[PDB]
Amino acid sequence: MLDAYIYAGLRTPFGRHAGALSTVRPDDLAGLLLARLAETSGFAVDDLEDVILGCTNQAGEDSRNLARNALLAAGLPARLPGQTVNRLCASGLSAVIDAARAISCGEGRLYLAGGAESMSRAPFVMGKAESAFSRTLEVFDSTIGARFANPRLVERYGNDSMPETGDNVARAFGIAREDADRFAASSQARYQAALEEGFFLGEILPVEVRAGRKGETRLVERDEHPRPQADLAALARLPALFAGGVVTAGNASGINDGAAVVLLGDRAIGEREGIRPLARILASASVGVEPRLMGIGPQQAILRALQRAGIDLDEVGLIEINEAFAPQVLACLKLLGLDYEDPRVNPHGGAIALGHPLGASGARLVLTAARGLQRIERRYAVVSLCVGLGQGVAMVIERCR
Amino acid sequence: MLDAYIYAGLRTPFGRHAGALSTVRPDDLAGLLLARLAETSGFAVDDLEDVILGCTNQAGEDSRNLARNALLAAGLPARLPGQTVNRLCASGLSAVIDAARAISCGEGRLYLAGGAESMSRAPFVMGKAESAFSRTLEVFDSTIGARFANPRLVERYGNDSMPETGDNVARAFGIAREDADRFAASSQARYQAALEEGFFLGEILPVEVRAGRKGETRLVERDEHPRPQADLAALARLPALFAGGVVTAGNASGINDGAAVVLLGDRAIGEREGIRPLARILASASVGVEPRLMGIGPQQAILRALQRAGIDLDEVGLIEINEAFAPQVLACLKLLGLDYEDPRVNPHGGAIALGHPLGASGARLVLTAARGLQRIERRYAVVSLCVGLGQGVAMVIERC
Amino acid sequence: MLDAYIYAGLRTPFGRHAGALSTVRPDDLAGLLLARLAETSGFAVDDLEDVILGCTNQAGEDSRNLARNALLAAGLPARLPGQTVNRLCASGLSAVIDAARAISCGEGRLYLAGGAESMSRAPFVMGKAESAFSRTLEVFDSTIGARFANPRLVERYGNDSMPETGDNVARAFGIAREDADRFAASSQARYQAALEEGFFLGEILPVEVRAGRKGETRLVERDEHPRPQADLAALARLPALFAGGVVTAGNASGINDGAAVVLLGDRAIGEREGIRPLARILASASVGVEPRLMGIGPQQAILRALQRAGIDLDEVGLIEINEAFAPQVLACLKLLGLDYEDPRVNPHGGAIALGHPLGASGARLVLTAARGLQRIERRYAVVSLCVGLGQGVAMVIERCR
Amino acid sequence: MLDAYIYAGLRTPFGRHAGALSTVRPDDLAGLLLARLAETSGFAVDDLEDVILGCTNQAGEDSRNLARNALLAAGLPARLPGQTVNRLCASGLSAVIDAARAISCGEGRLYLAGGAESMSRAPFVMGKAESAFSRTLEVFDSTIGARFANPRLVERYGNDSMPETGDNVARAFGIAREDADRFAASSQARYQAALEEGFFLGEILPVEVRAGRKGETRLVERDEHPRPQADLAALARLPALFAGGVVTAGNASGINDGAAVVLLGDRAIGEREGIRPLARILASASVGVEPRLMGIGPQQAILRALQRAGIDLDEVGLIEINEAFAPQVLACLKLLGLDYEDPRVNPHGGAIALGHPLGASGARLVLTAARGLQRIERRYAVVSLCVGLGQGVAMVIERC
Repeated sequence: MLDAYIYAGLRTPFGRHAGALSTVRPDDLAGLLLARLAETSGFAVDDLEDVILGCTNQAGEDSRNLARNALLAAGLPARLPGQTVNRLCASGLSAVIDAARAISCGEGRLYLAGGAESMSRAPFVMGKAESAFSRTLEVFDSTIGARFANPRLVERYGNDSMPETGDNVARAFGIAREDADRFAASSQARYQAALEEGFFLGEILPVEVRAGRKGETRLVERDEHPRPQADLAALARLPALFAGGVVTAGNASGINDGAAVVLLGDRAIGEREGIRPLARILASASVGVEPRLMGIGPQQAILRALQRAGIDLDEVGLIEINEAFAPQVLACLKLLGLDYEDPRVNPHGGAIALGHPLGASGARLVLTAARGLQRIERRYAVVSLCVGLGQGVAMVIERCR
Repeated sequence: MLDAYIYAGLRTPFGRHAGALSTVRPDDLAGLLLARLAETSGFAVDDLEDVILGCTNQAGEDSRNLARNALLAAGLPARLPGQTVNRLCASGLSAVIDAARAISCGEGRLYLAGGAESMSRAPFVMGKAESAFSRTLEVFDSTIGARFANPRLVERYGNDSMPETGDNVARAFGIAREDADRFAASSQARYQAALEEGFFLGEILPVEVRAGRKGETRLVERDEHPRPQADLAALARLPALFAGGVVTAGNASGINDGAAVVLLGDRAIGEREGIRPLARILASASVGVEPRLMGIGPQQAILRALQRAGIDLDEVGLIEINEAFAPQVLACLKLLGLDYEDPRVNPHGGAIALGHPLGASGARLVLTAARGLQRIERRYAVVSLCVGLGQGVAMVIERC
Repeated sequence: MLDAYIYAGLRTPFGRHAGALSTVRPDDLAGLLLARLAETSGFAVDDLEDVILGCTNQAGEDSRNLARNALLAAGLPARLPGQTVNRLCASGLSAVIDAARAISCGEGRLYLAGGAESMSRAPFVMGKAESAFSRTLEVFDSTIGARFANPRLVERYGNDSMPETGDNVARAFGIAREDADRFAASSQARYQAALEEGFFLGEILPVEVRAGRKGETRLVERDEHPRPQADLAALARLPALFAGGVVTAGNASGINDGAAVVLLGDRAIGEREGIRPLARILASASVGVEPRLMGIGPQQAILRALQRAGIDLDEVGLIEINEAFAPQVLACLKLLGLDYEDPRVNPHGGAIALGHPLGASGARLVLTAARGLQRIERRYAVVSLCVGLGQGVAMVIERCR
Repeated sequence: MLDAYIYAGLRTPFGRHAGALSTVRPDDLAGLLLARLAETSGFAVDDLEDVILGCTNQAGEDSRNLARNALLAAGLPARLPGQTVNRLCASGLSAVIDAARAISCGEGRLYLAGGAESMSRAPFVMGKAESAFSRTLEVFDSTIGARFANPRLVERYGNDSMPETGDNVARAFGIAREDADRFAASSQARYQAALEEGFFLGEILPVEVRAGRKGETRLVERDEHPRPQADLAALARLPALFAGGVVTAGNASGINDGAAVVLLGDRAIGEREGIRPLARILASASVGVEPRLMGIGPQQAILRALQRAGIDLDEVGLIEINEAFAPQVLACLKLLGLDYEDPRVNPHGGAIALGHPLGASGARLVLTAARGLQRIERRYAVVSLCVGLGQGVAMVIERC
């Protein structure tokens, strides 16, 4: 059993591509959360062992170890080391898992862990010449998609884009467009209800951005990706992304900017400081699957995590499965034997509404599950993301109070 | 106490910039090692839990999670996950530490962990437009050096390049140019001695590369960066890279291509299959320091790891401190109260001779310390690297 | 004596950098003028010999021979050849000069000639690798300035930017900041008066641009660079561009998009069609000067052109000297023995007001001088531009009617 | 009748892509020729009126008015102006035509005119962002081919590459693959014959280039693109670049580096200095054609220039039609009523052997026709090039 406790966390609002957070460097966006948690946790900054951040890109302002650039820029001590982790879409969850394992081994009492991604500010990348005056230029957008693909990998596994893998899972496990759109509508609706109830109040750190003009600042307080007008009716109208396909711009997540960080520690440091944790990390699991069906990653990761945690799915009160594509979430739910509309599933909305800043999303799921656990009868939550090139990562947590 | 065993490992030869491995994609470099260990460890490939690779770049062919792309391209099974780790210069050691912690927690019985870099094949990176028809273009070489530097970081901590941090450390801890150049001489001489004694034979997997003559292949068996001719007299003749400085092209490591991977597991999986481990991982420590003095990271890293392993520096038989710059190694040695010439230190040579493919180096120090330990009496080794922006990482291992 | 006649011409409005014309390809912007002149001149399109356009860039949408891409895209016949000319800032005048020389030799009866530049849409340029896996990248903005400079040229001649050459000429020929700003104010004022009198009516072809939204078009009717609020008082406040310098953002021209084309022919084709020309081209001259003093280029080009034309400066009723920097215009005027406020000089405004789309400006000066000649007593106009790296080009014309 | 004289001229050897001249900047290539002619013509450098250079690219070191940068860098005086001209493939011939017209008008007595290209050193070009954080990046090789193509042009005229226009012409005018390959064989054989007879001796200025061995220089004296081994049997064995097509890597010119410049003046400046001209320029003609069939541009260009020169094709002793693709030359020959094997046509070899540095080629045809005319009885030569996007340019010259 892992033995690490979630004491606190914060996230930025998630911005649209070229949106509300497009002017903020990914190291500054992570730095804001790291600075605010250091200042307000109750713990001594000198008890901090390490900062671990997920980031799927690392070509840009997020290069040369985002975690350490971010903690220095935010004014945390030079004595505090950091490390950046990449497991694509599961990066923010894998950083928390790595901190939880360190803690459970007795190597540090207190870690900051999460993820950050500026998909707006992701650079163009250009291959070096293989010979003098070479005429071949490979130029890629690092925002998203395959770049410099290995021909040996492509020959074994194909070149399906992430949306195409959603259509694959829809075909493989028999998920209809109607069910996908019904799930997409309920993600938007569940976000809107949670927002109205005040669910996000203590979860979001608003971000001051340049408002243009000169000297003018604006406060970003709110998630920018949600489309409350996207009801079933509007989603049913949208074209497929591909011919004979089920995935649309409406039942898929989007490209986004955002950061999310949690503070983890052993039980003893909280006992010594008189600070109560939100939740205990019990177990994690990582699995590989066929790249073309990457979206069913979570089914096997969830079963292995529950088995390591010694609990049954019926003891779980709250399920965060990242909503990359509505059809891959429904496919996971089907394979786990759950109804498409199970009320435990992303009960405050998911990525269809909130967006998917790759490195940050798994860390948002950790924080939102720990917070959501405080409002329900059952003790356990599972958090899970599918991963590009076919992986699943899952983590089980338990409410403390 | 960590509870992970090193069972096996292999590294490529380390190539010079645009050198013997410049044609090999970094995922393929890593993949060659993943495949050969999968095929020859004596463990079932199905017990492998995860592949953890250090990589400082991740902008190019090493992008989008090198670990997973490398294991798929090498033909390991699709069921096997992977993740990539970046702690700059300590990346390959941090990958092994994370796999060791995973194992120590009971989360999988068997991990492949190491690092890879193609500093040859690192791409150019170019900022997005911050406005329509912007005339601002920020273009950088991802090979090495600060790119898209943060203004708030530069204001608090400066913009010193890594060689300058070497001079800063030399100045701060009083390390003569002569002592630096002797250390650099010893590293070249120690590499050449170990090479002729056959020390590297089962450490290196040779790599088959195109020679370019419409079908012609060449086998790279040997580290390309060593300079046997570099004796104390030759090194004293070279100029400092910066005025008032003690750091030269000759007492500094280089820019390099290469990969290194180890197989770690729990005790029980070795016992069940009748395979003995080389060494046990006992402890690790990561510390931050002033970025300006990043070179002395190892000192506190080494002391914390020894205190966590419950041993004295006197019980150590083998010390692998990465040779980013001769003067930062000597400063770390002075800070720990060791002679500049202590024969436990980089006894088979170091990065001055072998080179520094950043992601791969820490994984190389794990492998070579685990191998080196088999040959000596004292049963403990320390492995440590300084890290750009001011970190030290150290690991303690015990011969089985 | 040259023997070529200006029958017609048109220009686009000149747009600011990322301004009113930033969405229009330079080949389309030239194509609009070439199409409108073909359709409205009175001449048969089949009598057209050739299209000659100035363009200082040719790396972008203006690459691979702008003139021929432009005439094809505008729907002129495949039978009509074209050629693109580059003499930096004098490119649009040099294209007219080359057409005038062809005509005067009897090689074609009718030419379209001018220039075009999209400084907005100018690409980034990146050097090929000199060796496999080379780490040196030379990346340049082709909008403006030195790119891939020759070290042998830089060692003989220095690396002074164009604004710095203005400060050089100000120092060399004793032009005060006060006189520069007085000239800049009167360029803005003379533009504003000409606009109010209707001077530009028959000179400008308005351009339909995408207005954003979707389906929305807007008509660009007016020059976008003029600053009528720039009076002496406002210009006196502005900082120098360089320390101890005289050139400012206000007494220098700017970066601009625009095209300008004239229709030239022999006298006989106009006699046969019953179409009267505006003016006769008499002579041109090209000179080189020291790169660092490039702005006095026009003094010697003007004297040689007047000498070839067999006229005296006192017979000239109209002088267009391109206003690259107010101090280089004043330096030319001083060297020619003219007052700074000579009323013949750019009497409808110059580039300080109108902007400087490099390839187009010399062709605007040809068209605006031919049109301006129709409103004055004296028969002759001289048109002249200074050129980057130290050249002067001048042309003398004579009113026909 | 034009009234300009060709007094002198020189060209570099033409290099292969990444070949013998790939280290020479195009301004330096042009500058070497400008300087040697300035120093050895026997004319005063002070009577030179202007330098006119053809260049199809102008994105790179050839940017910002190659003529002026080349003459300053070569040490010609700052008083000497220059301009660059682009009519794609006819650029170098169009530069000479424009200088000839200038002279014919009485605007200067003496011009340097030609062309230069470094297709080796042509840069990559990259579109500006059309919106903040745009994900659209258009990147092209300026070496050759359509870049930032206009949608309205593609809709009316298609997107056929130059080799495809060769196939289109072959198909349209019925040119066999066999005839194409024989022409390509004759060009290689005719180049090798002229080389061994010493025809190129005073045409080529050798170029000194770095060999790369810390100070080592090599003299390039010889055209690098010729393939003497390419006989009719070898050429018939190669595949078409496109299905149904007759165009191969062997009956098409290549991608190349090189420069060519001539000295033109009026009659009186020769008479005043006692220097005889090689030839008089009599006339030129530029025509447009369908872009799809750009290869047959020369036909009408040649007929209009002959009519302007007042001569019959029967009075011509020498015909330089640029060999972009064997089949477009043969189509032009059929359209003019000439045998495929007429010995007046590219008698010393053509672009199939010599290569096609686009800007330089037309300037090379002027120089080689002016030199070739000295050796033969008929006193007229025609020079012509087809042009991408559908143009033909031709010039008629007379031996003095």
